[PDB]
Amino acid sequence: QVTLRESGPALVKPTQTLTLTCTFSGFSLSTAGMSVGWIRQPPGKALEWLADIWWDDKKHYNPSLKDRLTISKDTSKNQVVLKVTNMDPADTATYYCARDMIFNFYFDVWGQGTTVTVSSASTKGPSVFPLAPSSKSTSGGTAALGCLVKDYFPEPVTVSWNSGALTSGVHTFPAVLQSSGLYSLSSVVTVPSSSLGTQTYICNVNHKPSNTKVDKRVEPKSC
Amino acid sequence: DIQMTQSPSTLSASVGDRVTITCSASSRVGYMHWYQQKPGKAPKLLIYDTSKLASGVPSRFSGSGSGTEFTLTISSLQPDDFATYYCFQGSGYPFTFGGGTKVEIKRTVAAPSVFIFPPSDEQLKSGTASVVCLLNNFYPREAKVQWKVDNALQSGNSQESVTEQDSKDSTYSLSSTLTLSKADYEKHKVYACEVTHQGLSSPVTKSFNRGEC
Repeated sequence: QVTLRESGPALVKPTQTLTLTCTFSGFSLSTAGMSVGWIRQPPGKALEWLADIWWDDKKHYNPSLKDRLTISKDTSKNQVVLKVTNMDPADTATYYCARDMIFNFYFDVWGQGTTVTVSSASTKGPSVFPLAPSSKSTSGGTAALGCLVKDYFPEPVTVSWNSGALTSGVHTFPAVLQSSGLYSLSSVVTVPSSSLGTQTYICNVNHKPSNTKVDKRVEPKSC
Repeated sequence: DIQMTQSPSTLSASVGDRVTITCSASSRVGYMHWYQQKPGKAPKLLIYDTSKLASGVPSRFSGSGSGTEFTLTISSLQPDDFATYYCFQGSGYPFTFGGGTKVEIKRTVAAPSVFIFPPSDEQLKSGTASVVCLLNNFYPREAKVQWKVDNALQSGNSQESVTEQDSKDSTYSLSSTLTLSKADYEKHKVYACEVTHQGLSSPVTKSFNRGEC
C-alpha cells in the first residue's frame, strides 16, 4: 500500500535548524502528477500546511514561513526533506508528511507524524515505577494496576502492556509537564479482581529520544 | 490567501443525534474537503471534492455546499465519531485548514470508580514519593479531586491528567498525582483522595495509612 513515514530529531535547540525526512513507498515521486506535502500541528492547535514538492521539482511554501523553509527530493531513495531554519518555541509541533496528486489537490495518505520540541533542555530518560494492585486499588469487583512513567524529556514516550497483547481496560494518560520542567504520566489497566491471575502484567516503556527501553513487572505487594 | 472559519468550535451531542458543522471561506473555492482527526493520530480524509465519501467512511457522513459555505453532516452520531474535524481547501496556494471542530458524545451520568496507589518502595529509595489517585470510566468529564494529608488540604503539589473520551463507551478517566519529597512523605500517616462528581450523591474518599500492607 501507499505508506509514508516521518523521521527526524525529537529535540532541537532555539535558533538551530530542523531537518525532517519523509520516506515513502507504494508510489514513486518520478510518476507524473505526484506530490508530497508537509503539514504541522502545534500541541492542541489547528493543522497548518507548510510546503510541497512535485514530480517536476516545482516547490511551494506557506508565505509566512517561506524565508525559513526548503523542501527537496531524492527520487532515488524515495525521500523528501524539509529544512526549517531558526527554530523557535512556536515551531514545537507534530510534523506530518502526506501524499497529494495533480488529480486531487488534497492529501489522501498521511504518515503517522513525528513530534519535535524546540527547547534548551537536555534529553532525559524516564524512571518507571509500578502502581501495584492492592485492596486500596479495588473498587467493586474491579482491580487497578499500572506504571508511573516519571521525569523524562522531551515528548513522546510509548507504553504498552505485555508487548501490546493486553489492550482492553488500558488507560494511558497524556503526559503533563511538571513544575520541574520534566514530563510525567501514568498508564493503568483495569481488570476484575477475581480475573487478575489470568496473566502477569509487564509495562513496556519506550523513550526513543533517550534510546531508553524499560520493562516493569507489576505484581501485588506482600507483607 | 483563502482562509476558513469553522463553526461551532466544540459540539456535544447524543448518540443518534444529527450533527452539523460548517466551514466559511474568505472567497469562493471550487471544492472543500474534510478531515477527521482522532487524538494521537494523523488526520484521515473523510470527505473529498465537497460531497464524496473517502474509502471506508460510513454513509452516516455527508458533505455539501458551494462558493464559501460548506457543511459536514453526521446523520446519526456514534460513539466512534468523537474526533476533531477540519475543513481543507487545496484550490489555490497556500493550502489552508479551518480552525477545527471537536465533537464529543453526550451520554448518561456515570459515577467514577476510585482507586488509590501509595508510592512504590523503588520510588522512595530514588528520593521522591508520588501518590496516585485514579478515577475510572465516568461521565461527565467535570470532577473535583482533593488531597488530604493528615487532615490538611493540599494545594499546588498535585497534578491531573484526563483521557480523551472513550471511543466505545464515551466515558472519561482521570489521574490525580500528589508529589512530595521522601522526607515530607515519611512525616505523615493518613493520605486521602476525596472525589466529588455528579454521579455520586456525596463525595467519595479513598485513603491509606503510610507503612501498612
